[PDB]
Amino acid sequence: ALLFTPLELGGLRLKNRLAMSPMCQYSATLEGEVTDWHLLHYPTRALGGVGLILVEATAVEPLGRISPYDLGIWSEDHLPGLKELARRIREAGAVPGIQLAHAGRKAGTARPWEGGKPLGWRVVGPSPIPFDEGYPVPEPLDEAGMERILQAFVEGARRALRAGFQVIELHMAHGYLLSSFLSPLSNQRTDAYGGSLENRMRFPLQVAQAVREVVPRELPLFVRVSATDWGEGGWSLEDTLAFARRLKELGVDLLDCSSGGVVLRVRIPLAPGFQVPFADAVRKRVGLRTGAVGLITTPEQAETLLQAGSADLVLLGRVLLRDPYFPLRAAKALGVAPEVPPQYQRGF
Amino acid sequence: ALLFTPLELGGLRLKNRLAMSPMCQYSATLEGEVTDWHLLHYPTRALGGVGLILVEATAVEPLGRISPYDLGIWSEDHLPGLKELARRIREAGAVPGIQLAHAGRKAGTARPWEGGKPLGWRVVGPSPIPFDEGYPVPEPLDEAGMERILQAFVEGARRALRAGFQVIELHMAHGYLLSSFLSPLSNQRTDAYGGSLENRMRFPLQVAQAVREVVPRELPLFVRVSATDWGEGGWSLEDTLAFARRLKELGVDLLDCSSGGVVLRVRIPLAPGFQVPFADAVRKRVGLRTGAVGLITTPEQAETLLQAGSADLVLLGRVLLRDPYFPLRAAKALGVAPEVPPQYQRGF
Ligand SMILES: Cc1cc2nc3c(=O)[nH]c(=O)nc-3n(C[C@H](O)[C@H](O)[C@H](O)COP(=O)(O)O)c2cc1C
Ligand SMILES: Cc1cc2nc3c(=O)[nH]c(=O)nc-3n(C[C@H](O)[C@H](O)[C@H](O)COP(=O)(O)O)c2cc1C
Repeated sequence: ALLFTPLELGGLRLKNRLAMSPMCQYSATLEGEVTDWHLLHYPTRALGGVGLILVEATAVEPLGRISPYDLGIWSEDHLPGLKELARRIREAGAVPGIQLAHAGRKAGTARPWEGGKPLGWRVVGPSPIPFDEGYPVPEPLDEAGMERILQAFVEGARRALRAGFQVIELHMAHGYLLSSFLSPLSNQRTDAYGGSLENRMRFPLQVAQAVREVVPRELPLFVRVSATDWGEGGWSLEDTLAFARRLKELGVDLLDCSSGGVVLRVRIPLAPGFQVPFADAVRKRVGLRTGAVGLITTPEQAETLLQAGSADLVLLGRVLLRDPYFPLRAAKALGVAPEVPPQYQRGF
Repeated sequence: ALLFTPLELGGLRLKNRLAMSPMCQYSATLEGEVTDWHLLHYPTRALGGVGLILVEATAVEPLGRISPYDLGIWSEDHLPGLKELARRIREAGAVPGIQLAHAGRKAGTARPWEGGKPLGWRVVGPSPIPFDEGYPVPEPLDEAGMERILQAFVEGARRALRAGFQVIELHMAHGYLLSSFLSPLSNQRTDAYGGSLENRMRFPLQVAQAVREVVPRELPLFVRVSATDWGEGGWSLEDTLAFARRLKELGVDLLDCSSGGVVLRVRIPLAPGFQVPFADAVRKRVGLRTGAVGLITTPEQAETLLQAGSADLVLLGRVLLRDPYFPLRAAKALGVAPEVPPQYQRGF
């Protein structure tokens, strides 16, 4: 059972191949601090059996937030709450990781259950092109802006390591800041950071590199990407291949393969494992380890994409929101005896 | 779906008919205090959707414990811990209840996962008959001792109310103190508290009467009983019916119907729903509301026993240890849009 076989990354060993995918909770304080919500939400899924938890998008600057209730990491005062959250994650038996994020032209919307409407922030972008109707026109970054944000990512990693997180993921997916540099749908710059594939990769590759320099080799650096934006003439799987090789050269440990999010009006052919092809290709054609994600909900299905070499790691989101103990019960279903809290032995 | 229709009990309205059955976690301090374990374990199940959480057997007197890490309620110093627990359960959307307990002749054994051996306490009971081989001979209570234990239950129940608990269950099941007074495999006293059925019910009814007096009518008092002991000549369903009638006269709101526990060398015909005929008999022949429990694992099963009139309340134990969010996912399986935390809406 490969799902429940340990997985070496950097100098770690994940006790299994299930990870909790990052999922925004919109439940931080207004100054972006960890609250009781997270201290219950994450250790629950850790008792639940995943080997790795990736804490939701965590803004590396106040204007990089999605919502006013996002986790932040732009401040030393975020350290105590973050350090407490990684500690309860480890104590409930998983490796604590965290996704560092900047929301670019999609920054500044209400929580989704409070309407999810733009708030009117000075959001920033590659090109002065609104995400969709009703959204602000991002102002396009000059080079000093880019360098400020790269530092914010670099200092956010340093701060996450000090908080005791052992796996950092760089969010470069879903139409947020770095993803929007990648795609020509959102990026129409005519300087060195737009136009060609190489140019559109430039800034995101500078960020990975500068973050990689401050994360020692023992701790894995993930990058999440939208493997395609699903748009006519948009970013494609082939582009993703090119971007993958450059990440591998820089020493990124694992590409976490999502898709979409750059613009709205595109056809997304959603289905169980619809993004699994993207993990499989990168892994087999570039030789960079991949995380698969997207409508993975069943133990036989996670096992199978593993057996097939489509990925190294299986990431779960939604199934864990409604069934946080999925992984303990999944093992049994694959004929593996689950390691469960002694308290709970008589439930298995 | 009856399973998701409210239930009025006393002055309060349970939001659905599912309840977390009481389950020892053996995770308190040596002095019996709430710890971080409980403050994670219980609210997880509250978020997971039960209307009622019944906190595990909580001993009204130190020698009344099963393990040395049982919750206690014999001291005011228990109050801030118990209060924080009831608070967090309520804040996660369930009504907090607690089972008041005294382990009797089965008192003082090690944690299950540490061997569960007797530990040599001066355990007490109705008669000097060990539970099984290996176990101390209990000291027979005198009137004074019975009065002392009666008053610990009373102060127990008073303390629980001041902590914010809104349902109190009396543990008279499972071979523990009050259950050993009911069964003639454990009660062979020759005074007013043994011999005849009337005598054998005598102490247990006095406790139920004394607790009922300090628990406002607005707030439901439950009693758990072992509806049979499964022993030749032992406590029987017919006995349970007569006990139930008396409990009902005293103003007990609901009978929680379990079985077994008194002695070890009996055969229990385990099957899904096996204790359901006990709840069904009491409820239809006595008119006392009942809670059904025992290998209930499935929304359709839980709904069907309610449709049948077999019980008013469905208690879940082990399925909630392995699947704490069962009830949210059970509403949907039953055609009901679950109320789930806004954070989790997209998982459903
Ligand atoms: C409520 C919610 C919040 C999410 N937040 C993030 C996020 O913080 N960063 C990210 O890369 N993806 C985020 N996602 C996407 C999930 O991580 C996951 O990639 C996606 O839901 C597909 O996996 P699934 O079908 O297993 O849920 C979020 C998804 C949901 C439903
Ligand atoms: C670990 C564990 C602890 C238990 N603790 C108690 C207890 O505190 N009080 C009680 O009356 N029964 C207790 N029981 C029995 C359960 O509450 C329940 O009646 C029984 O397990 C059958 O229901 P189930 O099949 O849904 O688990 C416990 C059972 C287990 C599994």
